[PDB]
Amino acid sequence: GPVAESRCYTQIKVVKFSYMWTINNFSFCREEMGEVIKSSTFSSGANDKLKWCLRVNPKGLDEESKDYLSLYLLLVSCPKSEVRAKFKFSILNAKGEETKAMESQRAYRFVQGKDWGFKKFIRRDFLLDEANGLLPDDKLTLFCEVSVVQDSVNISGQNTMNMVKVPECRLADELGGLWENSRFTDCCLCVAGQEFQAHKAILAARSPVFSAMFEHEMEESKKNRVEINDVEPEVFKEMMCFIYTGKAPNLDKMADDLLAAADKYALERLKVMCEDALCSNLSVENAAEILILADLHSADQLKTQAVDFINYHASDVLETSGWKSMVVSHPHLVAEAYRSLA
Amino acid sequence: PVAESRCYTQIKVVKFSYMWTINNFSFCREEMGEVIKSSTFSSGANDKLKWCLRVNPKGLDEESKDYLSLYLLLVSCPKSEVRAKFKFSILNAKGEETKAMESQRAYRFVQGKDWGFKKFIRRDFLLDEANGLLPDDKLTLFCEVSVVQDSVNISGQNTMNMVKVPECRLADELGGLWENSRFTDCCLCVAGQEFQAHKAILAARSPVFSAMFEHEMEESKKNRVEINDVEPEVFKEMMCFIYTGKAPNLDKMADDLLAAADKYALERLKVMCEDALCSNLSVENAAEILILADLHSADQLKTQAVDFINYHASDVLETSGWKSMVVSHPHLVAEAYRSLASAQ
Amino acid sequence: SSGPVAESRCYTQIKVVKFSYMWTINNFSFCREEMGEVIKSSTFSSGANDKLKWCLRVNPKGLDEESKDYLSLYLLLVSCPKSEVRAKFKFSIL
Amino acid sequence: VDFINYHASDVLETSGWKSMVVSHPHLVAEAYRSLAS
Repeated sequence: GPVAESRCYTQIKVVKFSYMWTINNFSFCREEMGEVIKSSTFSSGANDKLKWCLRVNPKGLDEESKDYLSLYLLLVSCPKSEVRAKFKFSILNAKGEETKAMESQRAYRFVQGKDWGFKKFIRRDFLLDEANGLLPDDKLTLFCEVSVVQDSVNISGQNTMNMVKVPECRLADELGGLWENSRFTDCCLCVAGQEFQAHKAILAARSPVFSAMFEHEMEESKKNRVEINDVEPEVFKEMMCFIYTGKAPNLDKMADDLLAAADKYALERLKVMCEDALCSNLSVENAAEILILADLHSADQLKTQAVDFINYHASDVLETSGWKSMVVSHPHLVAEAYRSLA
Repeated sequence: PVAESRCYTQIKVVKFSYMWTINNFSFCREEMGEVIKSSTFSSGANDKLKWCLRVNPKGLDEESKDYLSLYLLLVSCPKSEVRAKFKFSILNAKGEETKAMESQRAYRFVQGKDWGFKKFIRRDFLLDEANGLLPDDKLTLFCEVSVVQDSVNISGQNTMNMVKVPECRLADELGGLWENSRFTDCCLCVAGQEFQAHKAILAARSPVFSAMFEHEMEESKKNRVEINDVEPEVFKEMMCFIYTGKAPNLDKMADDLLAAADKYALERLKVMCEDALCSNLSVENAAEILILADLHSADQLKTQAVDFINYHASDVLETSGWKSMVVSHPHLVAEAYRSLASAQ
Repeated sequence: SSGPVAESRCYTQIKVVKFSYMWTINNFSFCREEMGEVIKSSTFSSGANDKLKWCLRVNPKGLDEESKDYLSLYLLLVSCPKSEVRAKFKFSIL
Repeated sequence: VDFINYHASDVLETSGWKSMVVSHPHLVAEAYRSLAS
């Protein structure tokens, strides 16, 4: 009989706030299918750093909602946690009365960026009728009543943890103190003539290839000077403030060469997040470039995801000149993708 | 009126475990529901969310008088819910799980809430020497948890693909300079014994050390310094915190590691040690913990110890520790009297 | 002169922060506080905001002669930042 | 002791209370016991 009970009486902590959104001249939106008009971010006040926003598509979506208005709640930001809220939508008529009130049957789970809403919230034709009084002076006033269930436990039998307020994992900030001040390094690198100073311990620790050049045949004769003459310095600076601080801010802007740098020195972890970054920038017009880069440098996750994307979207990739050039010059990449599609 | 998401959600499942042994189980002798709790264990990545395990040696009440109830209790979290799923098993002498017991669905946790299995196993059947579940009368239990986070596809074009980042092992790589010892630069010394360690990480992570290395030492004696104020069995833990960024063997030896940390201003280890002492508070030694927390300039520990003494002045007053703190350290007593006066 | 009802110009919308607190009186038959003597709880708070701090309060034998043989339970607001709360409450015995 | 229990708000600043803290601990402890309880 596998079961599990709590031994603590079920207690709940509900925070029930609301929000009133007014849209001026709603019938002037140019009302194109798939459009979105997001509200300004709102919060209860006791939110605990948690921001919502409604979202209206004045024309519906796909097929069944073409003559409907869809209203979705959206959790814009939250401190990396799941939120369990109970939302209600309604429209205030000219007489200040809730008319189209329909709630959410149970509490629905929200996480940052996830939007819960009701498709076909209201018939657009009925909404625009002037006999209903729903648009006084063509002004749509939406009303939302959120209810953030939290399911806390609060008992008198001691507070155990009480107030901890422990510091967050700031192990990057201290590491980031060895680089700008540069704090008396030991060995000198070189990126195509320019001069940079950097250590040996962290490099050897986080990149085995660095350890194999530095320990083998150089520590006796050429210990001070090595020339890394194959990468541009503008991305080497990002590479060795990733090796040091453990995060790369300016990665998604220039992720094309960070993959090359990471795979050259076999930093597998840096290779995988960079592959993730490239995979998120996939498009039909450049899926060939991402796949070729993922094949030349022996990537696997990016290769698999690019092959799957091209398999799904072979309808229009075939027309692009990049695909024809790679097909004419390097046949063997086409054969495994063809085999996968088989 | 059924809401729909119109988005793609990744069902992320973070999994971890913590093997745990209780010493001399057959002689614990805590009956009628008296709990025997463990020491808090984190979930590897994200140490701001600490778990724990709980046991009742004899199942309370008449219905479970013969079994051994088992429970998993969350201790701290950043005011949010977790959705763990847990499995309990016993490792025999060979280390193979025998009495596996499964949870059929993900359970929802919050700070202080404890889910687990009542009537987990019969103690008499487990005490049977034929089964061999007690080598050296030890009781080893393995707890396997699986936290479900359910992130939503990283907002971007298309929807997403699968397999996210594999939780980069930054901490261990930083640590990897100590056990293998990986060609250091300067030589320490702990009461004659020889240790090897770097300078960059020390200066980065401990301001008192940073002020030590540059002023008057880097010119003449840069290689060698002799440290004659701490014992090596805890020096190993400080110098597996500075490198690996976490202290496993913390709740056992938190008494002198606080003194060492406050001497060299290691704030983060100081606060975790303060949490460890605060969770080990008892009436028989609150005076000693308060004396250590004032001498070594702890703040949170003085506040929590004074509050604990305010609640439990019924029996703390009888303890010899209270007489010692009254005779030897008056101004802490005066500060406690102001804490009570502010509360009263 | 005159003075009818004052308008608000805004729609009426309210917040409700509903939490709970479970309080256990161990060995309640041995507490033995006589007539008119209180037993105050430990300070508790909501969680949304800790500005407001509450604490229950029992008189094991009811105060005043009307409540001679009754349990009198009260909710008390220990500390607030110089402002007036409008809380609702309900007690019950498990 | 009762007077100090009611009026511990301002006695703490006075030099006399500090004199008892440095010189007579057990009186401070007894006052604490009375205010507790």
